[PDB]
Amino acid sequence: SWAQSRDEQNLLQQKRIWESPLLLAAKDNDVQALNKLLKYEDCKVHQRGAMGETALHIAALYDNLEAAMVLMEAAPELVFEPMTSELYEGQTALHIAVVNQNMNLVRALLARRASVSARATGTAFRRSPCNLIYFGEHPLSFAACVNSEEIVRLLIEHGADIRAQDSLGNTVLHILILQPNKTFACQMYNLLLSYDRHGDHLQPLDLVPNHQGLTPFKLAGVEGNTVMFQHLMQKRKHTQWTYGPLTSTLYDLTEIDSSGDEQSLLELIITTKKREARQILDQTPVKELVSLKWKRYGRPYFCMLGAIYLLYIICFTMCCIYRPLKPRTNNRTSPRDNTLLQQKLLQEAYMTPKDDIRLVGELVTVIGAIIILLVEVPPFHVLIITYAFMVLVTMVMRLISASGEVVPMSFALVLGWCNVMYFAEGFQMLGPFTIMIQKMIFGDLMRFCWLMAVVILGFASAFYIIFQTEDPEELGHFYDYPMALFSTFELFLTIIDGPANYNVDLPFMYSITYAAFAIIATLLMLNLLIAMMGDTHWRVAHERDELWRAQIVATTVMLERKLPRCLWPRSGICGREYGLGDRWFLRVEDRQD
Amino acid sequence: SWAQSRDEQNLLQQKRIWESPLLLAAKDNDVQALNKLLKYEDCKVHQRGAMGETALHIAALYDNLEAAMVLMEAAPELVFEPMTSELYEGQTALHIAVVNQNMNLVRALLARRASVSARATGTAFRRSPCNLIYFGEHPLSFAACVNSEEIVRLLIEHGADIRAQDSLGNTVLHILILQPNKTFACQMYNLLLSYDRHGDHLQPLDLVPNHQGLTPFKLAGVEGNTVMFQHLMQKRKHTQWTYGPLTSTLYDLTEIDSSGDEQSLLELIITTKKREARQILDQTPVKELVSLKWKRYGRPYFCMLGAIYLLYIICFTMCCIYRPLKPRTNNRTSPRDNTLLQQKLLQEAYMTPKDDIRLVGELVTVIGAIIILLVEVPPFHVLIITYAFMVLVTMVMRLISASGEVVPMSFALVLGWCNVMYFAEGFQMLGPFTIMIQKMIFGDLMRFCWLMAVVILGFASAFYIIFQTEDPEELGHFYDYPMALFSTFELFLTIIDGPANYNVDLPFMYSITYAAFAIIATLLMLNLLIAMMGDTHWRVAHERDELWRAQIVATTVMLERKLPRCLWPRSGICGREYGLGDRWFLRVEDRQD
Repeated sequence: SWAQSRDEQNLLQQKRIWESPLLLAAKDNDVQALNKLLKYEDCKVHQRGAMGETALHIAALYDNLEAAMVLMEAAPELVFEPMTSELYEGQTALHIAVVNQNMNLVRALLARRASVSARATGTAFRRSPCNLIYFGEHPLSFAACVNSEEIVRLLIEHGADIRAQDSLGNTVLHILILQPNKTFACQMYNLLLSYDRHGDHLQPLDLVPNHQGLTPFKLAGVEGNTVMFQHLMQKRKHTQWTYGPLTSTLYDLTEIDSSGDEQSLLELIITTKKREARQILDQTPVKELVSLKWKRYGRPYFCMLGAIYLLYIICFTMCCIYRPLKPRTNNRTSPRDNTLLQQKLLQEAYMTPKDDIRLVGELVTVIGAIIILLVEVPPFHVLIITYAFMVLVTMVMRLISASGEVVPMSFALVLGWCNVMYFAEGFQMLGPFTIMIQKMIFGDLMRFCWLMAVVILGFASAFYIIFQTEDPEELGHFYDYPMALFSTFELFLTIIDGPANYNVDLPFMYSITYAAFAIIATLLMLNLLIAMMGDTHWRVAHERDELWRAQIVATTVMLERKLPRCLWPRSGICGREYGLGDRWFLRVEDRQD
Repeated sequence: SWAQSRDEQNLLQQKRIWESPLLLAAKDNDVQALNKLLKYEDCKVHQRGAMGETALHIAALYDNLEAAMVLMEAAPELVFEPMTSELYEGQTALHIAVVNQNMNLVRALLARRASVSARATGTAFRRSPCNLIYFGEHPLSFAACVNSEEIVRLLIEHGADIRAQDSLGNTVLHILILQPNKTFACQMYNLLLSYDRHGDHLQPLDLVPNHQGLTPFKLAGVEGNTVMFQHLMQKRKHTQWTYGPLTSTLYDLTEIDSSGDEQSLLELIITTKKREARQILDQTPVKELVSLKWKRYGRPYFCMLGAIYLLYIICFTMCCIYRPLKPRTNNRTSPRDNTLLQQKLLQEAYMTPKDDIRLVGELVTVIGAIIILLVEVPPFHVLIITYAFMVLVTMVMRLISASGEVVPMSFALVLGWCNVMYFAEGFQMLGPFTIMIQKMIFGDLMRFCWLMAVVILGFASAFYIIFQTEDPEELGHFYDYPMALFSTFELFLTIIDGPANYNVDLPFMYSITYAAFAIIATLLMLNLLIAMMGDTHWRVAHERDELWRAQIVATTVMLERKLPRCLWPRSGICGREYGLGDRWFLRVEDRQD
């Protein structure tokens, strides 16, 4: 109940105005009532509200100009006076006059030498999903986001600095990208760059990092602000000749390359949670990059890496289906014909020099498993690891030479083979599988496997009741409750033949109960076809080539985290030879159409 | 044949006008013919039509002004004269002049001191699906629904009361909500509140109940009048400060809370039959309420209640799969190898102190069943009950210690387990199942299970004919007609393997007949996939979050019917401390966008 403490405090504000004569006459524009109340008697100007209001704030907050100008004579010092605590901290009355788009009071308050450097450090202004707005701190930034142009430039004409930062370190630029309305505040980004006249030696305000090291350009990438992203690109491209319908531009490629350890852009696109930042890749200087990082140097270094994994698993199965295997010379089948097994898995046999090949082939798998883990000492990284983690269990299980060694070899074989499906979409254009399964291995399957697990726990338990009476030498589906669940599971997916004997009479609860399992099984498994008809299929032809863009990048990003240079030159033409400088470019031709 | 008695009587009206000289000359505007017919001879003015017409009504009804003004001299008293019986009762001629939007006769009739308090109590004006209109009774209300403004205020200027009621007790306000055209009559609700000048001590006309206790506000909720519902909300919200793009309103929450035993709104939304009243929940002061009734105090009191049911059924299965069970020491298998069973279910054994745990565990189930029924001494309430009703059969079956005790234990196990699917959509967001099954367990399944039952009753009966000849020791699918239906039922849903022997020759009608069952089974079960492709799927992505709004309310409504206070405070901020009064509010911030 955190949010209730806000709302109880906000009605408490409305209680204080409603009962005090100074604040209530300030609420309405009763100038004549504010005459007799103020100049005649002694009223303290320090009347603090429920959240530390002043009389001057309430005249500003309920957009009351004529009351506030009368309050100027009585209050020479409440213009400087901040607001008190825990939601509004340091919010001076200059801010409130700005937020209501104008009052012509900013002209009046700055005539009263108002401070333009006060920081509203309250909780209600910090970035959070609890507040419905994020305007930053400094009163220049409040005039920025409301899209009031002349109110901005009036503040510059009284000494408002353009480079102050909030607690998160954001500039006045960074707040303009984070606005909920994009193009209506896009013109401010051009306007505030025109006041960059005092060129500082550090950076000319367009390269300022926050406390997590983000330029205003890269923040437009991460927060999915597409319309602003195209506009910030415009100052970096450098156009060469125009030739009829041809145009040979030259994009900059400095803050978007994987050059330094700033992780500059392409890593920061995929690592976010926000899904609409994958829309950024449709823009033209990025789309040309990731394709040319793929067709050249990207794809054949992957497919060569893919075949070695395929020869890895083949070399594992060969040293898997050949397993030591004496005939069972030890203890005979002591339970009555219900304990059949005949191999018992040899102890320390390595003779018969066919096993010399296996002992080589055993090491080829195990060494590659350590090679997997040494890459991962600091959706598919989970089962790259748990493949090789199970293989280390095997060599531990074999060198201690214990008994239950199949349960490593099982999980080291399924997780090994399904892992090669990750290399499928790398091999060819295939309309990406192995991720489209991961869109619905979480979204609908984990919701539907509730619905199968409930019914299948009933009827399996119900069949064990009605075949509790029977001789299990006929209809051995149900000799015990541990297999009665597994037996019914083959019928709900319709695999096993459904129990019937036709020579021995089955009990009369079965025929009714089994029908009420049959008709449900051809409903819920039939209704499952609709949940992946509308939800998963929804409009995926629109997002197929984007899902086949985001997956290609994440392959390229992971491959440059895990591969040294001198065999991977970064894409684009180097500078410094053509006299353009240190920044490396690339060029794109197009037709005007 | 009730409706035919109306229509035969209405042509009988047209017969009477067509044959009488007074009425037929009244029908057309033949003033010159009405001169010689009336002033010269003696004509009775009491000529009653087939439904008791007067001459003055027919001049009004066939929109004939000039005839009616000539009729004023001959008829000083027919203005007061009502219409006779069974469809039109007391419908004075003032009403008919109003219904045709005007005649300038209302000015003429009220010059003849016409009564404005006569009640048209006929069958044709009472609310019913038989009549195509519902205008109420009093002639003010007829001027209301036709959207004739000055005709309304002319009636107030001659003494028309604003608070008379019909037989259902509806006001002149309540009829305006029930209109088929909504926004075209919405302005009348503002206009008639302006004539509330005589402020009565009882209620100021906006709080008047009908005979079933409905305010005009709650009737706009129940009858799905969405556009009117937003407009009646406007006088109850109480706006606090505005702050740039922020707006902190404060909705009233008195007639929509579950406060009194008026069942005020949220119970009355879900209990109706009318489906378009679930559209009301999309409006903003209700949508904020039901979410905050859910996330706070609603969901974790449900999930805690959900796990105790899950531990209930687990504690039932444990005292179910352990059942008394002697070996069959009584009478041997007297039929020849067709009567196999070996347990016979012990009589009065409660020794072997493992059964002390079961005898505790038996009571834990049975006491909870009485707890279920004690809640229900005054779609899922049906099988909350019939679960526990079967469990009481078990303890009756065990204490009398009869034989057939499995058929209680079966139905007490399936109905117990599938019941927990009702707790599924309470547990997480899951795109509601267990109700989407109930949209098509009635709508299409009960229509399609006709089509399977007809074919499956043919071929099952047909196979028993062609295997009447055969030795049932091979192909024991069909040894008798009671199992021949059940055997074919496993093939039409394709579960059992389909009968074949390959060593004994099967009769030559089978191979043809069985194919004509196979190809139909892969058609009707295939065509069933289309009936739940278009009908059930239809546009459910639009109505998913509404079906996941109506189901959440019905959980919240049921939970407050069945849980005492001192652990459930009702939502919203209390009044009376902030000086707002007794009405409890809640506040909502939003952005203007």
